[PDB]
Amino acid sequence: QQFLSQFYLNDQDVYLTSNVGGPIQDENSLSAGQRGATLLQDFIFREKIQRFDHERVPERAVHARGTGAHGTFTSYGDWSNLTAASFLSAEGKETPMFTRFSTVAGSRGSADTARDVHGFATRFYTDEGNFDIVGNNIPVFFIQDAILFPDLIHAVKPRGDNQIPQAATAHDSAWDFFSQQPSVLHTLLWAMAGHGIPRSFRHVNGFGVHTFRLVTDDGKTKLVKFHWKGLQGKASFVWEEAQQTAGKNADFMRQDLFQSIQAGRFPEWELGVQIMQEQDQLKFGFDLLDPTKIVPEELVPVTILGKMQLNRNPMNYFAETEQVMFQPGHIVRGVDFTEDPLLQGRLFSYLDTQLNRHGGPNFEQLPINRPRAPIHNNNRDGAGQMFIPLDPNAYSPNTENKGSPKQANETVGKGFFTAPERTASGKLQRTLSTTFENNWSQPRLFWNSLVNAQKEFIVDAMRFETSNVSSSVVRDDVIIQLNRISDNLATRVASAIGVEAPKPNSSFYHDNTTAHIGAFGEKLAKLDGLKVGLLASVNKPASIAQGAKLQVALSSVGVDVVVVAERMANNVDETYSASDAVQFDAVVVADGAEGLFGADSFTVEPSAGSGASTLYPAGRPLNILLDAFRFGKTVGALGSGSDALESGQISSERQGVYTGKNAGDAFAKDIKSGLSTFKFLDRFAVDE
Amino acid sequence: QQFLSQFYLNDQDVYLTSNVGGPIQDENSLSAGQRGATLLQDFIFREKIQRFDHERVPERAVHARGTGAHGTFTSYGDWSNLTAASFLSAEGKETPMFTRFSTVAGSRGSADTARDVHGFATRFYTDEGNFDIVGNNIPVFFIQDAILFPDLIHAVKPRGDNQIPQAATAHDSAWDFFSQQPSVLHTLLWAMAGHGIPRSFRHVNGFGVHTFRLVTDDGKTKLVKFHWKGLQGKASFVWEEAQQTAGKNADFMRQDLFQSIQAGRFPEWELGVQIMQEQDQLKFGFDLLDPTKIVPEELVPVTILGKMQLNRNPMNYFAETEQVMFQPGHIVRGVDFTEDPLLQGRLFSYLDTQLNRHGGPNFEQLPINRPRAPIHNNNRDGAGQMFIPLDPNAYSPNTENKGSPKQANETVGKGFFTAPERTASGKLQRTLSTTFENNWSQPRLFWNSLVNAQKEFIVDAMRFETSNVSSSVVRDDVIIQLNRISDNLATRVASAIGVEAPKPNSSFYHDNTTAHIGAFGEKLAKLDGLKVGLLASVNKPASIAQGAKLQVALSSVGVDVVVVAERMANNVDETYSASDAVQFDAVVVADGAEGLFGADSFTVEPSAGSGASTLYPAGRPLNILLDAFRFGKTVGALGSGSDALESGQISSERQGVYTGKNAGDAFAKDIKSGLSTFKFLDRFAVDE
Amino acid sequence: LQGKASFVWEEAQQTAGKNADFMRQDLFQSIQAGRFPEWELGVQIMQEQDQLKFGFDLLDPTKIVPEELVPVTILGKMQLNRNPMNYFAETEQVMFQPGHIVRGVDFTEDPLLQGRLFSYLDTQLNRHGGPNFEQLPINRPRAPIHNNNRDGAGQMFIPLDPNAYSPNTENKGSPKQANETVGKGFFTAPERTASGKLQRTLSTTFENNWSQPRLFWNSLVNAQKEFIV
Ligand code: HDD
Ligand code: HDD
Ligand SMILES: *[C@@H]1O[C@H](CO[C@@H]2O[C@H](CO)[C@@H](O)[C@H](O)[C@H]2NC(C)=O)[C@@H](O)[C@H](O)[C@H]1NC(C)=O
Ligand SMILES: *[C@@H]1O[C@H](CO)[C@@H](O)[C@H](O)[C@H]1NC(C)=O
Ligand SMILES: *[C@@H]1O[C@H](CO)[C@@H](O)[C@H](O)[C@H]1NC(C)=O
Ligand SMILES: *[C@@H]1O[C@H](CO)[C@@H](O)[C@H](O)[C@H]1NC(C)=O
Ligand SMILES: *[C@@H]1O[C@H](CO)[C@@H](O)[C@H](O)[C@H]1NC(C)=O
Ligand SMILES: *[C@@H]1O[C@H](CO)[C@@H](O)[C@H](O)[C@H]1NC(C)=O
Ligand SMILES: *[C@@H]1O[C@H](CO)[C@@H](O)[C@H](O)[C@H]1NC(C)=O
Ligand SMILES: [Ca+2]
Ligand SMILES: [Ca+2]
Ligand SMILES: [Ca+2]
Ligand SMILES: [Ca+2]
Ligand SMILES: [Ca+2]
Ligand SMILES: [Ca+2]
Ligand SMILES: [Ca+2]
Ligand SMILES: [O]
Ligand SMILES: [O]
Repeated sequence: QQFLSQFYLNDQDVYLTSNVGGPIQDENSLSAGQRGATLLQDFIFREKIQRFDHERVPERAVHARGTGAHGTFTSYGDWSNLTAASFLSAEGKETPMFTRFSTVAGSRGSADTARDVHGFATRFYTDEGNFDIVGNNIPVFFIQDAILFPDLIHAVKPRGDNQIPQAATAHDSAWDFFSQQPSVLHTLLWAMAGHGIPRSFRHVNGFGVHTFRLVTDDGKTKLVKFHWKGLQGKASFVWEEAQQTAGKNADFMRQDLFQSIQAGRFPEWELGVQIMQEQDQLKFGFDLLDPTKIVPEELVPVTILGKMQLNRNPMNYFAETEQVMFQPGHIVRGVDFTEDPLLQGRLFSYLDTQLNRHGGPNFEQLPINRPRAPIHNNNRDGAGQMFIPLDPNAYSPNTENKGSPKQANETVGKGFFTAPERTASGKLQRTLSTTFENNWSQPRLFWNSLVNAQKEFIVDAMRFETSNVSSSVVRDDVIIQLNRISDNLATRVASAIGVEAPKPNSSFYHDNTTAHIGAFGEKLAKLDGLKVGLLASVNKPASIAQGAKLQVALSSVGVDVVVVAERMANNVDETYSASDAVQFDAVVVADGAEGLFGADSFTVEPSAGSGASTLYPAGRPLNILLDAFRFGKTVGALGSGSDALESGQISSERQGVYTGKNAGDAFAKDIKSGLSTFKFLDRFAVDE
Repeated sequence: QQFLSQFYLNDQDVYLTSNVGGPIQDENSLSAGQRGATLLQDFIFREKIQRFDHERVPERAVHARGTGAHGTFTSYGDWSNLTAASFLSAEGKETPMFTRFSTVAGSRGSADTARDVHGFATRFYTDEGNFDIVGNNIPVFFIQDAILFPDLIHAVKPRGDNQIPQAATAHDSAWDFFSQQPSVLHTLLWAMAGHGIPRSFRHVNGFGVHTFRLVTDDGKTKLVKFHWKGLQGKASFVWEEAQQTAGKNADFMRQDLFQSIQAGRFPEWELGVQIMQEQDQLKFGFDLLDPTKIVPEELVPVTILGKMQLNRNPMNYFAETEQVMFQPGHIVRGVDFTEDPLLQGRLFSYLDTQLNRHGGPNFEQLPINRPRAPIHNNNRDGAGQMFIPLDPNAYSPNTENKGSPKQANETVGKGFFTAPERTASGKLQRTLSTTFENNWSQPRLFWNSLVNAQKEFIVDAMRFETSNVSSSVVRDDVIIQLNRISDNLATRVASAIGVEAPKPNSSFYHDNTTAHIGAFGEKLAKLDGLKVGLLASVNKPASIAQGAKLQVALSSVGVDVVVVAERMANNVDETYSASDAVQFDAVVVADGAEGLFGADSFTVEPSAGSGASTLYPAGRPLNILLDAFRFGKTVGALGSGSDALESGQISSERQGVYTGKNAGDAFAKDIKSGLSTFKFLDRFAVDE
Repeated sequence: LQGKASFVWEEAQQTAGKNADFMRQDLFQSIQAGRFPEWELGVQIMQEQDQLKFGFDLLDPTKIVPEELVPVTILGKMQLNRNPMNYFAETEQVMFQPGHIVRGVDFTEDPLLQGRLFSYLDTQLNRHGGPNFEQLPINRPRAPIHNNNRDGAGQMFIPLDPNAYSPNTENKGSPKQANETVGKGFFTAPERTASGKLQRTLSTTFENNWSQPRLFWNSLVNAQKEFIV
């Protein structure tokens, strides 16, 4: 924090000043008499309002909705026989980082829990330059050439005439594009499985997507896939829960991250690479240059390089998070590109687009973008030039500055260099590689590898989405494409949307799998930051007292208990009015609160004699319990709190429903078991 | 449409071209061989991606989230004895209009149904210049001096460190500001009543807020308040239903307006003025220069001037709606300003801020900002200069261009003029007028004038919001200020939030009222665009058939029937999966569908033997009915469909619950009666 | 078609002091007087196989092709005949690009040309302050525009197609792809190839920096040699 603290403005106990250090007041405009017109000579007014009028900058063209944190990387080894990268040069070597997570399609201010691909962008402030791995939470992307990006994004984003719908693929154009461009199918399945609706940014993995090169000082290369393996564990929602979260808390995932860091529950990921040889580009049966293809870990294991920990929130979101400007072109000696046509064109885009955002060329001079390494070059001027170059002779080769700055390359000065054995051959052409043409086998691989419930979640997502596609031509074209993945998938979706069941096409059908590829099916590794909503009553103080007791039994695993009651009495954390099932990973009815959960509570007429509360909507306590159950959450009840389960027609005989005598260790153990499972999949119907 | 049509690009059945008219292809980057690197000389790639990279412009600093429509104004009179404004010069005189509706705090992707003040910005493209009345759906504003705008907005918008929470006042800073700056209280009560959460942009009124001057050709003035009196009727949600809508359809109100216009259901408002004398500024017990004060209609009635109808959607949202740049400084001869310090400073802000949005000075040259009147002046150059001035001598006074362009003033050329009897007097000063100091009497007026349910809505909003305020000091400060409005209001709110019940402070208490000031309590004037969701089943074809029958009996009042079923069969409009109570103004169970509404349906275990549907979440049909009921909506059932009411513990004896033998006229009449009432207020508990 | 004419240095200096606008004024006045200056467009036509045969590299922008080796074939004539109405709007804002290319012309691997292509698209963002510089009157084409590019500050058009992507069915597959065989599309000369290791190097074919300067020097009348000295 040494570096960024030089730019901090501390406004504790100080007098107000203009931006040029003149002390001022700023609460009344200068007027001609008490009730007079405002004077033009009021510079205090105009400077204040001019700053205000110009606060905004263009949102990012994609990934506009996102959230950042500072952290650190630790290398596990001296990787010099693999890469010349300085940040990987020794066991225990540490490098600062900044990471931003995001959705893709929605604008600023859109819901965190929209269904989408998620950005997972990681900057290493290395001692040999900034290195960015600008990744996502899904290892494959929709399209195979960067020139198609505007097509994909215009189709996914809102209609051009009326700008509907926000942050959603559930409209004709998106599905038109997906069916017209079947390369999209692999990412589409990932996003419509649990990966499109994660519980938090701490409960996803990251991926660089593209094949990159690692290169040693002597020019030897390997091809790699970059991975960020999360140490908390994958966790995802079901769609109806993600929708409800969008309505109750648009900031749900950004808030989770912020709070977890404030609580000292620092999320971690291991940096890994699947290490391959130059000769492996086509040998696996798909092209390593094709960003729609994964390398299954059965074919190439993930070699772990080191660990990222996120551990400090920004001081000012705009200055740090909004203004961070990631680029795949932020590359360092020891890494190089490949001819993946999607990567190739990204390189252009991310340098250009910062001109839009920053409004000029000196965006690398913003504190969050600056390197932690010296800058010496002949670049000059531009709007917003914050440095003062001492060299008046800004050219090479010079004698007037004694030949400095000096050229750095592979042999001197630790320069960047292109892997020296890379070659080009062939006619200059605008063509789609024939090696890129199997759009369906890997989608099928993914589909085969999912637990039954998560197959169902894909079907139900596609049914929801395509039922909102007005065009019969598009609906039919979607089914025809899905059928090339799996006749089962296609048939199951078709039945909701008025499309004839398709005949099988066996061209790409196969039964191979890859392990643990879905969002569902594994227990969490860490329970840190999960929440238990304890539904209590101010009329039974002992019910509220159970919060602290339960908390003592859950603190050692980083789980918080939130006491919910009718009003803010002592030791109450939230009111029923302010609460919703989507706030809580588990919901527990406290002993003595059961009287709030009557089955008639949704519809009883709130006459003056009725006893109906004005402190919350009719039925709210029972709505929270029922929504928690239906969404698949851990549900519990203490003592006579179990009567509330009976009112809700929830049997403790069901999986993920727990009762206990009191809030001690025995019950906490069972709630921990529930939270580790995270979602109880037997509450979802599956096609037969 | 003739004017804007000159800028249309029709892309039906044509070849792709670059932006300089060279035919192109745009689907494959140019590569060095089939699997080669992308070439720099690929200008097609770069022009496409550069346009993409630079698509975004800064969102509006406030009112970022909004929706536009074209329309027309028709004057009802020759108003020349009141104002010289040309658009008001004759009975029948038509002027084109563009109107944008918005929230205030949220960024451009935030939910339509956030609770907020709403913008209501109307441009008249008059034959003597663009005239903009940049208003809101609430007649009073939070603050009394424009210099305070960054304070108000920084407090309401997300926290500076983490940018939480989106589009919400339910956080410490906002309530800190409201309690520290009690001028805020009038608008706060309006926004926490129904006016904060309207059903649609068609179901609100508009207000200019400030007092303005109307001025005749001979310099005579009146003071006025501008009104837009809606002809559909006020209609608003309850908080829980606004939240649910945010989660299910972030575009709900934008969609409503687009659809209503495409249906020919054109919304209308009458422009009106409260006409006052110069000598009335301090006569009524408050200052007409104070924008936190209404003029009750009992004191000065609204004189109706003419009518706005909105009747055409944009062709391209970005080009038209996103780029429209309103300004109160877009004033015409016949109107003038007052010394309201809020208005005074607005004039500076809206000219300045377009520089940010447009990135240069020529924003009035965008098609949507152009006038429909001649432009002739000596302004020159600037980035993005779209015109070519023929006069090379761009100064006055000139002889080299024969004294042209010629000065226009009161007596020649129909120039703008400041009302000539306006004066200034007094010492130059930065002070708050003593006439502005009663922050509490008018909030009490507003409070007194509400039906009991809407008082409860204000209480319940403030309890929800302030329960989210962490600071005890802030909570107490809020209660102190509320208590100066009404001890009842303050006491009712305090009891939810752990603040001691305040003792009365009666300085500003009174019993006066003003009529029909809330959002609740009157029947709707028109039912256009309201929706009845008919919950049917594909397994009972006759249930689906009731849709068309009911539709026939409701078409004449502009109400649509939407048939909901399990899957998209013939005559089904939506699936259950895709549906929610919040989509429908009334919900009706079709005869034959009752089997879907079992009371065990939320929690039944969906095993192979259970017959649980995979086509929708467990309990969805009953959830839609129960939500509709709890939210206050018209609910009904046809035939045996009434069994579903029983399952949901909904009695037909309750108000706004209707049973019918069949889908004929009698039942249609009951549904129209329910829609007219709109919300059944007896379903909400009230304090005692 | 007027003829080469030049100053001596001391005369050019004196002109800078007396009339900074001397050449701009000459052009403006000549056009106002109806004395329209003309140039003939010509090409030295060579074969693909001629890149190195002349003893210097055709990709090297420091080398001329002497007209003794390859004559100038005259294609047509330019006449300049109308001054701007507003200098800022027309002259200051004109934004030239070598990337403004049409079917029937293509690039070569001259490393100076290659990078120019990037620069002239980028730099207009600085000048115009946004992406829609081709919409300025002086930059607009006299030919239809139909594409899926959208938005950006200063968007002067209103696209009617709400489905701005390919491939689409929602707009019936339009705008349609144009290439060598359909729609008169631009196309890269199809026999061009690449070969070799990716590298940052100076071609050895570019290394004679002095023979052509000497050719030029030898070809001057004595006075003009003196003027160089
Ligand atoms: C050629 C266009 C293009 C293509 C094909 C991609 N992107 Fe992209 N992306 C951009 C063009 C772009 C951009 C327009 O340049 C953005 C918007 C803001 C920015 O700085 O770059 C960006 C932002 C952006 C961000 C947000 C960084 C942040 O948090 O500020 C992430 C995580 C990604 N992208 C990730 C990817 C992934 C993993 C891709 C495929 C493997 C991908 N993008 C393809
Ligand atoms: C001195 C600052 C200031 C103050 C006190 C206000 N405004 Fe404002 N307003 C702006 C500064 C501003 C702005 C920053 O200039 C905006 C942002 C975008 C724009 O064009 O103007 C704007 C936008 C804006 C819009 C959106 C117009 C559109 O749809 O594009 C509306 C409807 C209003 N304002 C309405 C009001 C009302 C009724 C006010 C009080 C009576 C008010 N504003 C006070
Ligand atoms: C409005 O404009 C006219 C401008 O008329 C000029 O006035 C001066 C003094 O009479 C005279 O020297 C010019 O020749 C006049 N005519 C023109 C075309 O310039 C003023 O005369 C009015 O007084 C102005 N003021 C008002 C209140 O309209
Ligand atoms: C690199 O390889 C050589 C030969 O295998 C070996 O001696 C050395 O230990 C390796 N270096 C590192 C840092 O592991
Ligand atoms: C690298 O640069 C050095 C120093 O400028 C230069 O002399 C050397 O020849 C270069 N080597 C390579 C690999 O180009
Ligand atoms: C699995 O993949 C291998 C790898 O190509 C392939 O040869 C084999 O046929 C596949 N087996 C199944 C069950 O699809
Ligand atoms: C305006 O006023 C005069 C006098 O009252 C009268 O002659 C005339 O009717 C009025 N004109 C209009 C436009 O109403
Ligand atoms: C209330 O209204 C009455 C009108 O009968 C008026 O005389 C009085 O001044 C008003 N009082 C307040 C406090 O607003
Ligand atoms: C040119 O495009 C046409 C029409 O899209 C396409 O069908 C044809 O195959 C293309 N030919 C070439 C040369 O790529
Ligand atoms: Ca290719
Ligand atoms: Ca159990
Ligand atoms: Ca004042
Ligand atoms: Ca619900
Ligand atoms: Ca009834
Ligand atoms: Ca700019
Ligand atoms: Ca070279
Ligand atoms: O992206
Ligand atoms: O505003």
